[PDB]
Amino acid sequence: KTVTAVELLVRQMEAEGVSYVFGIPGGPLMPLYEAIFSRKKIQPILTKHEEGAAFMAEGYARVSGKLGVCCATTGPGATNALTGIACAYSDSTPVLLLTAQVGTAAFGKGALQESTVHGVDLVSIFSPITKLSVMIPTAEKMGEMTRRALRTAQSGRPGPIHLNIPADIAKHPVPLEVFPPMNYRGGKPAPTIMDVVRVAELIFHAKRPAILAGHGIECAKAWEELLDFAELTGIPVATTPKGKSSFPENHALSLGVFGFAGHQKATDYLLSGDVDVLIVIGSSLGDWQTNSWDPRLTPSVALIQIDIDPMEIGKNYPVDVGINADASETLKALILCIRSSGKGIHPAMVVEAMQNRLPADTILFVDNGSCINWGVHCYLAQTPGAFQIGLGLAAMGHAVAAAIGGKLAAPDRPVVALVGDAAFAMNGMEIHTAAEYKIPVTWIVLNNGGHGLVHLGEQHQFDSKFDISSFRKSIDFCKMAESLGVKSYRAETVEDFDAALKGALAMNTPCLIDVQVDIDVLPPGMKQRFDMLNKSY
Amino acid sequence: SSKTVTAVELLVRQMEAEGVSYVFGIPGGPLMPLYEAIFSRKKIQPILTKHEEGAAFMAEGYARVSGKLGVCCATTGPGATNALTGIACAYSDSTPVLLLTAQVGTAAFGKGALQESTVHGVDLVSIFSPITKLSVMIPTAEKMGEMTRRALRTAQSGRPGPIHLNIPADIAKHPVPLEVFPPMNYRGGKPAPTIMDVVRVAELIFHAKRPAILAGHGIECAKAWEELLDFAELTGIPVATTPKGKSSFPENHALSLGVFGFAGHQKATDYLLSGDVDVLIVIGSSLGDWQTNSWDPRLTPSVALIQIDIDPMEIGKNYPVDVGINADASETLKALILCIRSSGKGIHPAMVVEAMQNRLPADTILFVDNGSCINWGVHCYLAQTPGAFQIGLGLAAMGHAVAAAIGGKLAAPDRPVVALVGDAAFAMNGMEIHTAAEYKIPVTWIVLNNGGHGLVHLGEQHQFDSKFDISSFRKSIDFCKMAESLGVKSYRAETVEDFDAALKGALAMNTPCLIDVQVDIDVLPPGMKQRFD
Ligand SMILES: Nc1ncnc2c1ncn2[C@@H]1O[C@H](COP(=O)(O)OP(=O)(O)O)[C@@H](O)[C@H]1O
Ligand SMILES: Nc1ncnc2c1ncn2[C@@H]1O[C@H](COP(=O)(O)OP(=O)(O)O)[C@@H](O)[C@H]1O
Ligand SMILES: Cc1ncc(C[n+]2csc(CCOP(=O)(O)OP(=O)(O)O)c2C)c(N)n1
Ligand SMILES: Cc1ncc(C[n+]2csc(CCOP(=O)(O)OP(=O)(O)O)c2C)c(N)n1
Ligand SMILES: O=C(O)C(=O)Cc1ccc(O)cc1
Ligand SMILES: O=C(O)C(=O)Cc1ccc(O)cc1
Ligand SMILES: [Mg+2]
Ligand SMILES: [Mg+2]
Repeated sequence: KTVTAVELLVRQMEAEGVSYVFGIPGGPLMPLYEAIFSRKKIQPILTKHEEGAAFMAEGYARVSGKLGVCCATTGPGATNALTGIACAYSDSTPVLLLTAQVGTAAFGKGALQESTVHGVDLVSIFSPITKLSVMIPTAEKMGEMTRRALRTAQSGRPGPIHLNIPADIAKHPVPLEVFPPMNYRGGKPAPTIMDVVRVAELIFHAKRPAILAGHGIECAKAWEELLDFAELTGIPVATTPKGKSSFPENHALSLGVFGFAGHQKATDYLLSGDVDVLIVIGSSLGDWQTNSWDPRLTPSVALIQIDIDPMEIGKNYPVDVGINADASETLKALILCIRSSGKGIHPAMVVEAMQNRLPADTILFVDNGSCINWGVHCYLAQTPGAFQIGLGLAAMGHAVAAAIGGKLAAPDRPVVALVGDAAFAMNGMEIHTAAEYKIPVTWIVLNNGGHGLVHLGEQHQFDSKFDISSFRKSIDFCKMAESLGVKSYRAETVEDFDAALKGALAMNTPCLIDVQVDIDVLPPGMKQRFDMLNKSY
Repeated sequence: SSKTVTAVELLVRQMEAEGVSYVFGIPGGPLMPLYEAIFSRKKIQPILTKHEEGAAFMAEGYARVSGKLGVCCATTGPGATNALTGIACAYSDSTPVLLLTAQVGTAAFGKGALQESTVHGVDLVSIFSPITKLSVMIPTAEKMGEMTRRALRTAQSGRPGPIHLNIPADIAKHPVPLEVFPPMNYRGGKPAPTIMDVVRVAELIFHAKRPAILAGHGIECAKAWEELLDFAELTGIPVATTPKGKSSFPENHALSLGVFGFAGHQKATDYLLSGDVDVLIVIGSSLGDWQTNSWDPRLTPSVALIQIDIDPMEIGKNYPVDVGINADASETLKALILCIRSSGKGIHPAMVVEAMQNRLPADTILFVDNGSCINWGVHCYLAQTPGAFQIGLGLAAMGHAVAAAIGGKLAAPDRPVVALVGDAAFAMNGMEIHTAAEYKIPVTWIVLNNGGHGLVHLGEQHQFDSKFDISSFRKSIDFCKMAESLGVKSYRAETVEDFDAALKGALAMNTPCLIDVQVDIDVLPPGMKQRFD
């Protein structure tokens, strides 16, 4: 039994549990769509921009805990996706990007949108921000290369893949051989028994232990192991900003967010100098995770760092126990050992009204801009994985589009995106996509008529000497939503906002809420933060 | 002991000496010192766009219309990666565009800096290396001047192309000696043909029984329009253009064969593929797919193929040459003229284009996006004015013209600028019309609204027997309401009378305007039928 190479690719994605392929067609890509529509299993989602498709696949992957897939044509289709894939790379999200390539017979002749070394070399452009970027050389190799891509994306530190597919091989016949995922990728690494024993001993004798949980908790699906571990030991848990929702913030052991826009309670605990044993789980300990590598984060007695990526361990802080292992496998081992032992509207008011009306199981997507500060600082995240923020690359527009992918991954749950107006101008056209497929997402646009953080930067770092941040005329997002077939509310009082949010939650359609916001409002942690840029200059 | 300026102010001053007038982009923390220097100097004006891709497109459109360097800027990480498609288009169209990007401070390298853009994070220099002539990080403030001059010389020498300069945020404000140079001091002139090649070409022309010229986009790059015209008139040799080279030759001229290749004209096809052309002169064309009807062997002439190109790597690539001239097209045409003289010897889209032809002033610059608008514009619009037809066909990126048109208007503020674009392309970059509203840049967008991806829809019918639809929107976008949302006046046109009145209204306005034209998605555009094969 034979199938086209591209159908084999689609069938192998089927066995990984892939449900959607986000993208925009093109001539050389049409065999992929022909295969998808023939199989009636994976559903294609047409987006407005391939960057939006990459964002959506990234949002789908993070919420589903599965592989996200997007596709793009030769040349400018693929290059349009790059920012989204770079975000996936920075956030360790498994996203597979399928791109088309011209036929082999046209290499080096000036083919339309030629995407080889002789034209626009997509394989090379994507190499720095993917775990693997490769062109399928022959139809016979489609199988091996697809399994390689799927194994690479989801093994070790997860990350995106770029697979480039020449249009002439795509429909060549190949043996129909699909494998279950267990047969072509391996399991997760665990800690050694001696490392488990040594950590348990450090915990038993510690007089002021603490946990810093990062985004690796989501990557590892380690939420309930982390919660059980903390309750079993009494150890309080802080999270990184991106790590928000790894631990329930209404829990008695929750310190809140440590770092940028974080909570005084976490800062006091971890920088006091009193913590003797600090356990870092799944954080790369970059700038915003550490208040620019504050030396006071160093504990008194031992720093324990657990990471699946051995290159992150001991990078910025010397470690006393450095565990290279999956976070959930490490926490399980620790639990077992310890147990068997026996031993306009102010944005803060906006967030507050959201907290009072949003169901507990709401998945909140937050963009990049002042909404980082307001969401990270002012929103209480009780549900595991329910706070979705892209802080690895912090690309404007990420949350605007990724929330659509998130809703497709969790159709039973409310999905809300908190975004700025300039971010919405970058990728807000995608709400037309939500309208087209009736994907109920609510966008809350903090409409401050320009680039808030930039505006505040001009005031605090540049003496208000110039303005490259304020629009001379704010965008009317309700009219824009109307033009794209999405219901809208304008909110200028918190009462109007609450009525809009309550209408939007009930409606079963996409909806947009245009919130009037003062561009001069100083968001939490921003004041304390400008100095790093000043220090940099 | 001489006066010093910040490294970033040196960069601005050196750009001033190249005649740069605008910098298109979006600010970011690490990029702020560049904006401080620009506003300090009060000469180059910054243009805040909606998306960094829009900034790269506008720089490309500005460069192509001005004949000068276009400049855009983006912050670390995702600001820069958002510009990439526009820079890739400049690379494919041989357009000199300088992209300035920020980098984190060097003290943070390898530590997980915010939007870290090094080998340890998102490696901008590597990402951009394939689609720039030069991609480089300024290592030290002291190197700012040499690296900036190197970028400007690289962008505008040989075959023009884009440049990526990455600037660490700490370097940007370090003092450097105030050393600025005129462009002639750090880049050279253009290459000319040898006397022997000129004489051989003149001889081949004198003896040819059916000569022909195929003029490509290199004519615009070389600013060679008058020399081409005078050469054609002196010799009586008819001129076809490539699709992208459209407007390199006046199409109302008795010697014009029109466009050869994709969406081209039968008169050109008959003339060049008949088999009777004995001497073919190719000037500034890469002879890619659409330029040659997929490398049709019949294009080969009977007696001699003469190819003139500034890039030696293009000569003889797809067709064997008899005279391969590595030189600038303008210097080559001037030498040939001198030698020969001294010798002594909904609405149907065709009705939309027709109505445009009947109303656009003669000096209008027409930007055409990528989609079925390619076929309608290349085939049905008669371009009489040198360089007034702007289509990005090197990469043919959807949305290119939507944003590029704004750059073109800043480059030619006294001429009418009109963009012919599809609805899906406008969904991709149409937010930039807000930039035109903010800066009061009068461009007219003509959106061919057929409710989805027309070319893809036609490919489904003609190549996949209509087995699936991944092209038709369930609901059309309302571009009048969208334009209104962005503060741009708009018209909806369902009859050619509505369209004519709307175009007349847009032209008189002198503010930006959008015309939302109802178009049938089933219409087969010219030359598409002969394609899909
Ligand atoms: N399954 C896993 N188990 C443990 N650590 C992981 C796992 N998956 C990813 N990681 C690690 O988690 C870290 C996440 O870092 P990052 O995305 O910067 O988040 P944060 O902002 O919370 O530091 C990376 O060091 C990565 O190696
Ligand atoms: N000043 C110049 N003189 C001659 N040729 C040039 C000049 N500038 C660029 N070129 C050449 O013109 C060609 C343009 O090719 P391309 O952009 O593919 O347009 P077309 O679609 O008309 O072939 C390239 O071969 C390039 O080397
Ligand atoms: C693609 C991209 N370009 C630029 C930046 C730099 N940047 C960070 S915040 C900001 C302003 C965001 O404005 P808006 O979305 O309106 O948010 P606000 O700060 O006004 O709430 C910019 C440009 C970025 N993060 N991503
Ligand atoms: C960025 C990008 N993505 C995809 C393509 C492939 N492509 C070529 S034409 C086309 C459809 C264009 O639709 P629209 O702008 O509405 O024009 P129409 O064909 O309907 O007139 C697409 C997707 C492209 N050229 N550029
Ligand atoms: O954090 C960043 O890099 C931003 O993009 C926001 C910003 C912009 C300008 C400033 O002067 C300070 C901060
Ligand atoms: O020309 C291209 O490559 C396109 O992207 C438009 C297109 C899309 C699908 C087809 O089946 C044929 C043409
Ligand atoms: Mg804003
Ligand atoms: Mg269309």
